[PDB]
Formats: sequence, structure tokens, C-alpha cells
Amino acid sequence: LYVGASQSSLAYLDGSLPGDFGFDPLGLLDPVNSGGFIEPKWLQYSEVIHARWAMLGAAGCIAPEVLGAAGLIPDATNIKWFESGVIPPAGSYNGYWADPYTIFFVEIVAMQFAELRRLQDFRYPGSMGQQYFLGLEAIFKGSGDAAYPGGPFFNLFNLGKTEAAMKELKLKEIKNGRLAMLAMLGYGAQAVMTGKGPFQNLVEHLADPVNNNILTNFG
Amino acid sequence: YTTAIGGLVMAAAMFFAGWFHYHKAAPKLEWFQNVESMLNHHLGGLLGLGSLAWAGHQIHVSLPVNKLLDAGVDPKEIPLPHDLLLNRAIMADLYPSFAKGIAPFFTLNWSEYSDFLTFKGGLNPVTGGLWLSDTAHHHVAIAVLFLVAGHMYRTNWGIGHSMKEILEAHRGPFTGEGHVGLYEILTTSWHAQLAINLALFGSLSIIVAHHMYAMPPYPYLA
Amino acid sequence: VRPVWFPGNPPPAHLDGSLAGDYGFDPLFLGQEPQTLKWYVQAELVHGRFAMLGAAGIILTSIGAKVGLGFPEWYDAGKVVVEKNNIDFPTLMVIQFYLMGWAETKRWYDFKNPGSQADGSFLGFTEEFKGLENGYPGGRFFDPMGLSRGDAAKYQEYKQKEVKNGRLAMIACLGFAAQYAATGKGPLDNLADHLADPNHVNFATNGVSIPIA
Amino acid sequence: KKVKIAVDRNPVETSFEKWAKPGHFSRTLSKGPNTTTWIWNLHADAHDFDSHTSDLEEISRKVFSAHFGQLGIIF
Amino acid sequence: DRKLWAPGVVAPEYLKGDLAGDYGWDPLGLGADPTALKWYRQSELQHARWAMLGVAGVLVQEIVKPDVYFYEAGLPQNLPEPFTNINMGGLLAWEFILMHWVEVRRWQDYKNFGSVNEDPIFKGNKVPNPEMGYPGGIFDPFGFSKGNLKELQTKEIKNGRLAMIAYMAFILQAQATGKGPLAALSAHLSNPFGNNILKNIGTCTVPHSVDVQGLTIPLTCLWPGSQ
Amino acid sequence: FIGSSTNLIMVASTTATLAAARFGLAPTVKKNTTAGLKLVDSKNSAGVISNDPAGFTIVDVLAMGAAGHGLGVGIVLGLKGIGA
Amino acid sequence: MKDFTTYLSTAPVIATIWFTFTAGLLIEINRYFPDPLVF
Repeated sequence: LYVGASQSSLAYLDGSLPGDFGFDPLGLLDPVNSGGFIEPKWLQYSEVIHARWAMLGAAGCIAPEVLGAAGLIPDATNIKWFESGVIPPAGSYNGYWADPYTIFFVEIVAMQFAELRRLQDFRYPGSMGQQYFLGLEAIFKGSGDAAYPGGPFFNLFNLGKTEAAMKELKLKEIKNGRLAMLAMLGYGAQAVMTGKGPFQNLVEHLADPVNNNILTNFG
Repeated sequence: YTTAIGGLVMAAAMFFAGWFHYHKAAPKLEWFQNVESMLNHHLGGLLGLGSLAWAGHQIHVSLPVNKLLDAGVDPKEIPLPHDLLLNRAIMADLYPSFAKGIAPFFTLNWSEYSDFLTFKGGLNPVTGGLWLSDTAHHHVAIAVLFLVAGHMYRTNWGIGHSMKEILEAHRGPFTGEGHVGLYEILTTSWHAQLAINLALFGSLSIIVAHHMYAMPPYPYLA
Repeated sequence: VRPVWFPGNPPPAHLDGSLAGDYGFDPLFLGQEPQTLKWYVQAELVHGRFAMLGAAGIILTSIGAKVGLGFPEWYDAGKVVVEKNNIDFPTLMVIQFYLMGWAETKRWYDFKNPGSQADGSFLGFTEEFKGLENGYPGGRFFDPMGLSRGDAAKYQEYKQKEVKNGRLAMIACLGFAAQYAATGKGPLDNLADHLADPNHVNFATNGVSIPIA
Repeated sequence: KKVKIAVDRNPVETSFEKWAKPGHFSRTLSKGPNTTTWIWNLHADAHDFDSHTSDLEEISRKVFSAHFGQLGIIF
Repeated sequence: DRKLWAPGVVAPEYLKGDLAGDYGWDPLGLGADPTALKWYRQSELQHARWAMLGVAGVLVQEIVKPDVYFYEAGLPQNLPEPFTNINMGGLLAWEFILMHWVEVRRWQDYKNFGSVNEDPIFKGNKVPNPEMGYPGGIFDPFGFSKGNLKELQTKEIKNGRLAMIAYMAFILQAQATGKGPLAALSAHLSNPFGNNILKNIGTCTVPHSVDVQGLTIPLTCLWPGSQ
Repeated sequence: FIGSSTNLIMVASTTATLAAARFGLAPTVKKNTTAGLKLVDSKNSAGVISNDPAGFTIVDVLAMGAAGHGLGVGIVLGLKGIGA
Repeated sequence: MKDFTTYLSTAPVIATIWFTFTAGLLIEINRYFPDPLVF
């Protein structure tokens, strides 16, 4: 369907997976003699994980600048995404309740619990629903697909009850995530190129598109 | 010390890769027989990308630090490599062409970069070694040449070359059949490949010894 | 069925939940052999009991040092005791090694030959050194209250409590050593400094744990 | 004709069983030593992968993993 | 069937509508265990009643004594006569003993239902206690339980949940503005576009600590606002 | 830069290399070459699908763009080196 | 673990450990008793 499609990729891409546009010129989803991490389950799972993380990343990288331009948040906040303490050489924020390393250790413990339990549900489907976890195991049973666990919490409003509705929403999720991944790549490239925020780049480009682009930003 | 820790991490990764490729995910025989793809990657990716990356390090770290070292600046007073890589003012002061950014590279104004990409030749009179601007420009040219060389063999598209066809097309009246069967010999025998690689590798090591004493590339080496 | 250390992974075959504090934690398979596992069980029990005594003593002495009682720190108590009282250090070392050698040698030969110390060759005592289980030496001497020879379920619960408290005490002793090596103060001093400002007084701000901070 | 990633999953089980059986790679050396010559043979045919088996795939896999071990030593 | 907490959602199997105020709301599955469900129901009832008492007390106190801040009403110097500047140790002792007795009785009733209904001193004085958390008898002298106890229990749990949310609202309003709920409502009514959560947030009016007579009690806000 | 000699030469080089392969004058992903530099059919493993009537795929666009860019860079640097 | 201990019991590993122990003992003796020529 998309550009770059071929008969080699169409052999194993029948449209079952969400967002299947037959775009695989490198043949990474060939099930024949596949193993390790280059296999359909892990690749699809990694794509949806990257999609969700990139969606959160794009929204979080453009939200403080947009909210600061509207006056909703004060001037002490509303800093560039690469100057919030992520990369100290590029800039850092000293208004947090603690130093970034303390918060990083908290994030280490939190992310290890979440990511390791998620990995165990992928390796052993349904294994997160038996061991005692303060009663939280009732919502960690997951389903057959590790990419779509669901349950009382992951599917809070029971959206997509019909199979067609679930397929439609899955396609929307993968498309929005791919767009967000491209947006994050653009955010990083614009940060290295212009050294300004993405919203500032968009405003400067809208003010004068001919004199504000990648061609004029080379020097 | 940081490089030593990184080397230990790389060693752990190499051992893990060997174990993973022998006990968990072992490649098939048809994967090892992809000489066209392997040569394309080794020429372009490995050699060309390594030369390009080293050229980038030389342009951004080796050249300014060594320029300040040869100018008599104390190593403690010399700015850190990340400081040189973070702002354009220091690099612009040491090399005026850096004030124009990467714009002369895309506008085909490569002559502007003549301050850090030269053809001085000879040796540095302060350190006795080769000019680092010449080595950086050398690695840039080597990277471009190897990247071009890495797009010669046919892998999955119509474009490219088939080494079997090239070998079979070379046949004269004084040699009979010619290179028929050489492609099958080099794609099925590891000893033949080891013989060719060891011969060229040893010859290259000897060439390295000669070129290294004749043209000292490191400062205070001669 | 039983909770394991890493949820989702099946426990090893050599750990079937029979021992106290069994969570299937053996990724290096150190106790895969039965005799080696028995030896390691006794080693873990001895380590836990010694760490429990050490942690309790360190906490009590630190409590007395924080209040105006004149107690010294755990890293200076040995020097203070040897210098305050006319006590020769090598003599104390030899006495402790003699007593510990006798007790540990009897325990060792009882591990090699169970119930062999109950023959009566040591002052005529027989039932006081028979031993109930491996690493659990019941009797009127080691268990004068008889909590191991009554209410089997309570005995198993106490065994689980003992092994868990011993592991926690071992971690606490390691924490005491690391805290003294990094901050250079007593454990209660570190606790008070942390309670004064938990957001800025921790291991992420001591300047030793995280070198890139 | 198609260049792709062809890989077999879990061909050799990671175990220490063969670590206690010297000369397992060779059919002649797996019987055990009777003379001291065997010991020298144990080291003279350790990397002779084409002599242990005639399967080109097994030899290639051993060579590729040995290359990783060499790179680890160099690192 | 009963109306759930959301349109299209499916209630859990253990939430069949037996308890009052059941909306089939359990996104964490904490009610899967029946024993845990009973304990959580008792905890919810306790929180509901205590929150209702707290909300009513804050409102009545602000109406009767508008010059006294409810956030700082716990200080001994702010106590009314003749309890002003009283020793907090004896007060804490009184509350600890009385609350410990009543809470141990309630806990024992939870562990063994219908086993502490009788008065331990004067025999014959018992409470009916039809359900856990609903003792009755001396606790309900007006006799309002001899009717539709289901709808009344539903009203109680709903009012308690609303009071829980309202009390936390009062706490955050006091921590962000430094005034009571009625004062905050009047301040917002004076200029809704100037006094709201858009500007009052980010500022923590609570001090770092307070010296209650001899010892200092550390204080903090629920969020890292500016002190 | 727009309208300069470098821009015009690069645009002309890219357009010339792209137009040659499309109109059967340069090697493509579908047509290979023999030893006598004669166009012959290929055996591409990918088999990139294209709605173009001549079978022009995106791989041909990338190959022709790279070749045209190399030719344009060489021509520009050569003219700058001879004073032209 | 049994196979690992059997591997550690092989002649090269045993020889390495034994020679390391003997060399360490001789080195420590010469360190605490420097330059011993006669008894």
C-alpha cells in the first residue's frame, strides 16, 4: 500500500497486524528462520511500546512551551525540553523538590518494577496474575497478546468492545505513535540544529517560511 | 579510565554475543555465504563509517586540543572536548570556517574548510608528526571512497554486481576457462579465505610498519 | 505456587519450598547439590544469627551514643574498650578463638555425624547436644523455653521469621559498613541527617555513591 | 538469491556437562587418554573445527563465535 | 440492573450489588479477595463517617468562629477556654486510651462477628449488630433502622464519599491559599478570574515546622509548592 | 544560492540521471547490463512494486539521485578548480 | 554445579590454582622475611 512495498514482504504481511501497509523492504518480519529479537512478536511489541513512549514524549516536549506561550504556567517553568535537567550540559532546572539523581533513583525503582513485570507477562503470558502483589494481580492477567493486555485498569472504560472497533482503534494508535516517533526524531534534530524549542521553531517558520527552514539553518 | 571501563563493557558484550550466537541464535549456512552483502557492509559500513566517525572526532577533538597543545597552552587550561563540541565560539576562534557551520558543505563550498582540511604534507615542526588537519582530511576522503565502494555488489535489488558473473567474464586465450569455480571455492572453504586474508593482512602489516616510520603520524613519535 | 523472588519465573528443582525462607533464589546454582545445600543452610543460619546480634548491638550502642550516655560508635568501640580497661588485645583474641573453636568444632562434627555429640563424652551431657534438625540444635540448653518442642506450626512460623530477620540483619550490617565508608559517621547520625532533610541528604548527594553527581 | 537473516533458535544447550569431558569435540579423543600423546592431541585439534565435523554450518557457527571470543580478548 | 460507574463498562463478578452504593467500580481488583473486600468495606465506612464529621466540624467552626483558622486550630494557644495553653501530653493520653479501647472493641468485632456486643461490666446491655459496621442499639437510640436500611445505607456511603472528597478539597484549599473553605469560596466569588487554582497552585502556605510548646512538629504540603 | 551555478549544475545532473534511467538509458532495478553494456533483464530479489508504467521504483530514485549528486559534485568542484 | 566442580578438578585448573597458591606463599614469605640467604 505504501511506497517501497514489494512482493517479498507481501508474502508474510497479510494484514493481520495493525498498521500493516506492506512496508518492509528490509524483511525484518520474515517468520522463516527467525529468532532472538528479530521475530514478529518482539518487533510488533517493541513498535507499540515505542509508539506509546513517543506519544507521551512528543506531548511532553511540546506542552511546556505551548502552555508558557499562553500564560497558563509561570515564567520560572516553560523551558526547552532539552534544558529541563535531561542533559545538564544543555541546561538544567533547579526548581525541583530534589536533585535529578535522587529523582532518577526513584525512577530506577519505579521503572524496574513496571518494566520487569511487563517483561514477565510477555515471557510467561498470565504469570503476573497469580503471585501476590497487594491484590493488584487481579488486573495483571493480561491477554493472549502482550502488546494489548487490557483488564480493569489497562482498559478502564472498556473501549473497543467490538472486534472491528478494537482493530480500528489499534490502527489509530499505531499511526499516532508512528507520527509521534517521527516528531521525536524531528525534535532531537531541531534541538541539535537550531538549539531552540520545537514550538519556537514552528513559530519562526510560520512567520517567514522562506527564510526559516533547514536550508537557511545550515549556517 | 573511562575508556578502560568502556573497553571492559565492550569485552562483556563480545563474549555475550559469542554465547548468544552459538547457543541461542545461531546463523545458518546461507547467511555466512552472503559474500556480496558482507563485502558491501564491510566496505561501506565498517571501514567507511569508521573513517567518517574518526574524522569527526579528529575535527572536533584532536584538532583543537592538539592545536592548543602545540601553541603552548597547559592541558588543564585547554577546554574539554564537550565544551569544544557544545559552542561554536571556541571552534570559530580556533578555526574561522566553523563560523559558517555545515553550510559550506551542503552548498559545495568545501574550499572554505581549508583551515582544518589541508594538504600541508611534511611534518609538524613543533611535534615532529604529521599535521592532524591532513589526517582528518585523509579520513574524510577515505570515508567517502569506502562508502562509494560499499555500493558495488548486488544484494536484494537489481543494481549491484555479482562476483560470480565478474569472475566468469574474465577469460583469456592463455588461461583456458579462467576464474570458473573460484566463487564456489571461496564461498565453501574457510581455509582458502583464511589464506587470502592472511596473505593480504600480513602484507598490509608490513606496509604499515614502513609507512609509520617514514611518515610519523603521532606527535613526539619520531 | 509459593511466592518466589522474581515473579513469573519457576523456582529451581533443588528448592522445593521445604526450607525456611524458600523463594527459589539461586541463579548461580550454588546450592544445587544436596550436601552443599545443607552446608549452605547452616552457613546462612549462622550468618543471620551473627548479623542479628551485631545489628542489635550496633543499634543499641548508637542509641546510647546519640543521647548523652557516653557510648562510643561501633567503629571505635573496640579501641575504646581495649584502652579504657586494661585489656590485652591478643589475649582476648586467643580466649575468643578458644571458646569459638570448641563450640564451632562441636557443631562441625555434629554436621558431619548427626547426633554424635550426644554420646556423653562432654561432661556426661547427652540430650543437650543431640540436635533436632540441620542448623536447628534443639535441647534444654539452646532452647530452654522449649519453643521448638511444642506447636509445630508455631515452630515453622518462627523458623521463617528467623531466616527473614537474619537476611534483613545481614543487609543492615552491609548498610552499616557502606554508610561508615561513605559518610564517615554513625548509623543513627545518618538516620537523623536524613530525617532532617530527606530530599537533599541521601546517597545521591553524599558525593561518594554517585561519582557523576 | 534473497539476502536475509537466517537463524536457528537454541541449537546448543548452555551447560557445563561437556566441560568435564575433555576431547568431546573429537570422536577419537572422546574415548579418553591411554597415553600422554592424547593430551597433546587434545590441544592440537581444539580449533580444527573442520576436523571435528563435516557440516559447514557447524564450522561456520564455531568460527563466528570464536571471532567474538577473540574480540573480547582484544577488548 | 443498577447503574454502573461508566456507560458500557462491565462490573466485576464479585460486585453483584449486595453492598450499598455499588457501582461496579474496581479498576485495581482490590475487592477480588472476599476477606480483603470486607476489611476494605469497614475501612471505607470508617473513612466516610470520620470525613463527614470533619467536614461538618470545619463548616460549623468557620460559621461560629470565623476568626479561628481550622488548619491551625490544633495549636494549644488556639484552644478555647478553659483548654487554652493546656498540656498536649495529657490530651493525647486521654484520646489514646479512649480511642484505643473503642477501636480494639471494633477490631475484635470485625475478627469475630457478634462476639463483643454485650457490655463487659453491666451484663444484659447488648447491641443487635445485624451487619458488620452497623452496631445499632445504643448507637441508634432514635430507632431509624426499623425501615428501609438499604437505601439509608446507600445514602450514608454516598454522603461519606462526597465528604471524603470535600475534606481533601478543604485541605488542599487551605494548603494553597491559607484560608478555610468558606473564606476560599468568598475569595473566589470576589474575582473568579483572579482567584482560582490557576494562580493559587504552586504556593504552599504551610510552614516548614511548628514548635508545639517544647517539641517541633515538621509540616509539609501534599505537593511541592513554594513555601 | 537559488539560481547560482552550483544549484543549476546539481539540479541538471540529478534530473539528467533520473531521466536517463526512466527512459531506458541507464541501469535500473529492473534492467541490468551485460558485458557489452547492453540493457538486459535482472532478477531482483525484493521485487519492489511500483505503479509507474516503466517499473521505476524508489530504489531507482535513490540510485539515480546518488549518482547524479556525485556527478554534480564532481562537475562543480572541477569547474571551481580550473577557474570556470 | 557437579559438572562445574568436575571441570575445576581437571589437571590445568588444578595446576593453575596449586601453582598460584605455592607462588603466593613463597612471595609472601619473601615479603615478610626479605632477603633470606641462610638459616
